[PDB]
Amino acid sequence: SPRLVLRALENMVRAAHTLAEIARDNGNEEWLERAARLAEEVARRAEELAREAREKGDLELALKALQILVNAAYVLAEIARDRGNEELLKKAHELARKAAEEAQKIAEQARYEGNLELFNKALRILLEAIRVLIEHDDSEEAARELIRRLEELLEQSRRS
Amino acid sequence: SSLEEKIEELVKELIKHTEELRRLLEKLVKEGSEEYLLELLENLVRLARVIAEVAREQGNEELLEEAARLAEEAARQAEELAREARYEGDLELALKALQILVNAARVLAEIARDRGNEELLQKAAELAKEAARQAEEIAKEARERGNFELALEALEILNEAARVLARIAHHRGNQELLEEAWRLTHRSAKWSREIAEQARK
Amino acid sequence: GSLELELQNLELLVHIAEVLARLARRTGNEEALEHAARVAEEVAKQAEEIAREARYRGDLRLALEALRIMVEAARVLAEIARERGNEELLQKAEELAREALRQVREISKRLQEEGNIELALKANRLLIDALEVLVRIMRHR
Repeated sequence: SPRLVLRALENMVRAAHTLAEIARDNGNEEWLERAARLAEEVARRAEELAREAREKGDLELALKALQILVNAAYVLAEIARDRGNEELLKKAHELARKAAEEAQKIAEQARYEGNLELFNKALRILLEAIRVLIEHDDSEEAARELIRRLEELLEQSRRS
Repeated sequence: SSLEEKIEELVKELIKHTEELRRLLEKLVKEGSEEYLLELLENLVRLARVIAEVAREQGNEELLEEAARLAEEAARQAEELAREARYEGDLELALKALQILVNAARVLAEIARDRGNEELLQKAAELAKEAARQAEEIAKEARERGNFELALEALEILNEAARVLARIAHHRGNQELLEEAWRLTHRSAKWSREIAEQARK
Repeated sequence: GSLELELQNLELLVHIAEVLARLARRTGNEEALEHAARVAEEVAKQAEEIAREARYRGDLRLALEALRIMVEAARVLAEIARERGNEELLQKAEELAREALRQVREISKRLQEEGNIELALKANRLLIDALEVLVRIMRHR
């Protein structure tokens, strides 16, 4: 039951966010690594769920799994920011960019077939993935490219 | 000042409007029910959150106490409806009442953090602990009965209650509570992964 | 639903504008920031027209969903104006939130008179959320 896996992954990424808060509040470092481990596991499971859904044709399910992937990248990015770990932050950015790339493919098919309901859902995932890359970006070169992507996202939604 | 007086007048109007809806639902028990009572309690918790946020900036002690009393009554009712729903075999409705219980306990712990009140803080922890104990009981019951969707819904409430119990442990001086909230969060994630693995096979 | 799909696109539009305005202001792109401000303003205007059209039809559920988008567009508009010290845009956002609050109050009273409790609960929830937005708008001025 993909719907059961979806719901279980939502609980898992929410627990990983809570585990990171409890670890950061207590200042426990081994606890924080245990929270980042769970967020990474959710990202792996969410990508595999979205890929299997995309390979089967259930694109609404794939988009919901990509939202979990984005949320897992958000938890990993916050852990990287609080710990000042650039290697983890790049991995968190790569997960969000992957979620954006998968949502872009779904968005194009929905636009091609005139499926505006699915098209709006895929553009929403695209925006959520960009927010992760924007969250504490402060890389002015990347902010210019993200502005262009947001402007193109504006015209894609307004043209539909 | 006068802007604060306008904000207090707006919040007082929303209170009177919401109390009118409460009066309307109260007069609807004369002919009959459950799902719309829980939704009204959810609105009361949301209203209490907005009231306390307004009172915190204006230094309004009377409005802050009115927000707390509104959250305790919502928590009292939600705990009663959850107990009746379990008695009547409506576990879906019981979990919906437990979520209101956690939400009311969150705003009550925040008021107890903004306004120094040890009795209100221990009250908020007792609510969240009761909701966590029931959510885990319901999760084990639904898991044993093969109701994985209901079990997953209970494990989300379990994590929400443990998330509140942990913030209380960091705000106050308790360290053992931060360990118990950590075990409940691990249990929510562990049992959820098991359900995910069973749903793949 | 045509209008329901229109409301879905408007909510996405104002959320793109919120993120764009946040980033454009951080890098000093006045054109992208002004563009995001115009879109958030147009979304609030289009959401109000859909709410009024839904109120004409008697579709109060659709009207409440349109007014929810109106409140969200007013919140996004007010945050842009606060970051810029733009008094005119902040007053435009406050008047949009005030207008949405008034329409939700009128709909909530009509639903309570009709005994429509399900929709009255949704209207009361939006009434609480709309006042939180309005109060926040009045406070960062």
